[PDB]
Amino acid sequence: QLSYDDINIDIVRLNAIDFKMSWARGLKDILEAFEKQKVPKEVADASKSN
Amino acid sequence: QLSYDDINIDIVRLNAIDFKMSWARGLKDILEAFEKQKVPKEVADASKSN
Amino acid sequence: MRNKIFISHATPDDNDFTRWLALKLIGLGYEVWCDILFLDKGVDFWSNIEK
Amino acid sequence: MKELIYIEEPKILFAHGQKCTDARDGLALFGPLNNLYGIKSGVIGTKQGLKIFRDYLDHIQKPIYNSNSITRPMFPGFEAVFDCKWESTGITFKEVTNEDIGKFLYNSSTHKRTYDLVSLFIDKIISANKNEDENVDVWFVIVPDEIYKYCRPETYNYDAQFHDQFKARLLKHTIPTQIFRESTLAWRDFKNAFGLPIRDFSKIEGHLAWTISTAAFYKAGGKPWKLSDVRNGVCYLGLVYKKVEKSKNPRNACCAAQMFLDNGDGTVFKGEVGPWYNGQYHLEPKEAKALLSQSLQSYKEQIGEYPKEVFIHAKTRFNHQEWDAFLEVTPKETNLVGVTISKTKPLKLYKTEGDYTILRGNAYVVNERSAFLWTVGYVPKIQTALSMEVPNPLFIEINKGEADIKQVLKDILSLTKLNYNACIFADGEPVTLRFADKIGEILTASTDIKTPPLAFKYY
Amino acid sequence: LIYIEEPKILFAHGQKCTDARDGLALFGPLNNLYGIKSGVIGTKQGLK
RNA sequence: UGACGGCUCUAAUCUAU
DNA sequence: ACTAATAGATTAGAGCCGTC
Repeated sequence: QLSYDDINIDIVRLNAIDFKMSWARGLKDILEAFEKQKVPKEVADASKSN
Repeated sequence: QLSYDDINIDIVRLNAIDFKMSWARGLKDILEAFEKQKVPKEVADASKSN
Repeated sequence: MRNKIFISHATPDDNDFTRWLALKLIGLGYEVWCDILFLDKGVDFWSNIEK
Repeated sequence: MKELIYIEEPKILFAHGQKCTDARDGLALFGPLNNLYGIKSGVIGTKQGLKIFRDYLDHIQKPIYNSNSITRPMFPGFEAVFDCKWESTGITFKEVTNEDIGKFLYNSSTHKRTYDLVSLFIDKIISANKNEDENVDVWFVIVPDEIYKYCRPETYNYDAQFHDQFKARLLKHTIPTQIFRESTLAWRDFKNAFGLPIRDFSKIEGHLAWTISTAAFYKAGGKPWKLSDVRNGVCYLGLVYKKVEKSKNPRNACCAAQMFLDNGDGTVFKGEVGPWYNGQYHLEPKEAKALLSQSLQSYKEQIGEYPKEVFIHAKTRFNHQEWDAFLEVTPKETNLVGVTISKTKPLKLYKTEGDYTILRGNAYVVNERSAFLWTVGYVPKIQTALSMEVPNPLFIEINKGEADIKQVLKDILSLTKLNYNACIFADGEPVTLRFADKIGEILTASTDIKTPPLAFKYY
Repeated sequence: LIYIEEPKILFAHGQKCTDARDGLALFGPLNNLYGIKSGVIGTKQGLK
C-alpha cells in the first residue's frame, strides 16, 4: 500500500529495493547492491553458502 | 496503570524490561540480557528460592 | 570502524521481517545490529542508536 | 512441424507471506506457514530400532552437508528450518523384545503371522493412546528390515504387506503413525557382504531428511506449505478405483475419491463400495449419488454453497452409465470436468541438443478436449529432470462436460507441489490421484470401518 | 490425638514443596512440554 | 513404509466374427 | 439360446529394477 506520493521525501530520491511483489528481488538486490558497493562480509558460509 | 510516559528520570533513557503483558517473556529477556552481558552467576538452583 | 548494518525499521512488525532478514543476514555472513536482537538491555535507548 | 505450447509453473506459499516455487528451498529460508510449539516423538521398536533414532533424531537438528548442496542441498536443521522443537524429549520407548517378536515371528503361516505381527504393535499404541498418561503426536514404528523382508508379497484379508493392515486398524483410534524402517533410518551402520551398502542414502541425507521431517510435521496439524494459485470455491476431486481383491470374493472394486479444496484444507475421504465387478473399474449409478453427495455435503456445510468446478481426475475414463448419475447429484452450477489422466500413451520426444528432457510446463494441446502436459520432466529450478526419459505428458481430456482446456492444464501443474510425503520440486501425477490411492491401499484392505473423511495424516 | 505430618508434592527439576499453587507458581511442572493446542468450540458469543 | 520416477512381468475388462 | 471363439479397447496390481 505504499503509494509513491505518500512515501517519505528522503526515500523517493533513493532507489528502493522491492520486497513486496517477491522476496526474490528483495534480498537479491540487497546483496546485489552490496556486491557493487563492496560492503564488508566474512567467508562464504558452509557448502559455499548452499 | 503506570503509563510509559510517567516513568521517572533515573530510568527514562534505560531500556526497561516489559512485564505488563506477560511476566514469562520478561523473565526470559532477563535471562538473555544477563547471559549477553556475562553477568556473574552460579549454577541454576531453585532450592535456594525454596 | 563502521561495520554493523543498520536496519532502521519499525519495532513491533518489521522485526519479524528482520528475524527473517537479519537471521538470514547472519547466515549470509553480514554483521547486523537491530533495535530488537542486538540491542543490549539496560542502555540509553535513544543514545545507543546515536553511537 | 508441430509446436509445444507452454504454461508457466505456479509457485507455493510459505511462512509470513513469502511465496517461492521450490519446496526444497522455499521452506529452508522461510519456514512452514503454521508454526507449532513442538512435536512429541513416540517411538516403538526392537533394541536396534532405538539407538538408530538416538542417532538420527538429534542428527537433523544440526546442519549436515551432503556431497554437493547444488544437487543434494543441506538443511541448517529442524529448529532453523521447520521452526519447531523435535528432540530426544517425550520419547515413549516401548520395547517389543526380539524374543517376544520371535515368539510371534517363528510362526510360518503368513496368512496368520502377518496379521499377528501388526496385532503386537497396535495393541500397545491404542493402550498408550487411551489407558496411559503419555502424549504422543506422531508415532514412529521402527520395524526392522527383517520384519518386512518376510511379510512382503474377517481380519486376515489384508495384503501380505502389513503396511495396509497396520494403518487401517488405527482408523478406530485416529492416531497418526509414521511407519519407518531401519534401512531408511540407519543408512550409516547398515553394510552388505561385499562392503558396499545397497541403499546409498548418504547423498540424499539432505532432501531425504526433508521428507522425514516434513512428513512428521504435517501429521501434527502443521502446514509446511500451501499452493499459491488454487482458485476460489473450486474443488479438485480424484477417484482411483482401487481393487478390493483382498478378501476371498473378487466381486468388490471400490474407489477412494478425495478432494483438495481452495483453503488448503484438502479433506481426502472415502468413496462408495458396491457390487459392480464383472473387472470393470466403474461404479454403479446408485452409489454415485452417495460419493459426490458426501463429497459435496462435506463442503456445502463447510462453506455454504456449491463448488465452482470439480476437476474429477482419474486414471480410468468415465462411461456414460457412470457419468449420468453424477449429473443429478451435482448441481448444474458446477462443470464436472472429468480429467481422465493417462500415463501409458506412447509419446516421447527428444532434443537434438542437450542430455535432458523437455522443460516442464509445456502443454502440447491436441484439440479442444485433449492435451499433453509435461508435469514430469526437466525444470529450470533444480535444473534436473524428474525422470530418466521424456515421460508420457499427462493426457488431459475433458471426458464429460465443456470448459476451457487451458484452465484445466494449469491446475494439474498446480496439484503437483503439495506432496506432503517427500521433498521434491513437484510430482509427475496430480496429488489428487496419489493421495486418493493411499486411501485405497490402506482403507480398502479392511472392510469393517465406517470412517470419516480422515486426512492423509492418519494414513 | 497424635498429629500426622503434612505430606509433600514434587515439582519441576525434582524439587519438593508442600503447596500445589505455590510450588507451580515458583517452580513449575515436572515434565517439559512446549505448547498446548486448544481445540475450542462453542457459540459465536462464547468465542468472545 | 521417504520418496517420484522407469519400464516390465502377469492378469483382468468391453467394441466386435 | 447360448455353446464357444480372437482380436481393440483400456485397466491395475505386481514384482523386477532404479530411486539422474
